[PDB]
Amino acid sequence: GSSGSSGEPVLCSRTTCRAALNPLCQVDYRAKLWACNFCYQRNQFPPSYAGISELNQPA
Ligand SMILES: [Zn+2]
Repeated sequence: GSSGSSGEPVLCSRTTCRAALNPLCQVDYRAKLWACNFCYQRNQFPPSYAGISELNQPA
């Protein structure tokens, strides 16, 4: 990705949580949502959810 999309990490909304995107949390790709496994908070997906390499290849 030389001179390309840098991409930024997606940290949970909650400050105390700020848990990175892990395969443990319930990612509702259908409802464009993802529930946390710790704070258990529903966060909406970002407008630029492209760069994110993790997302690109959903496990
Ligand atoms: Zn959380």
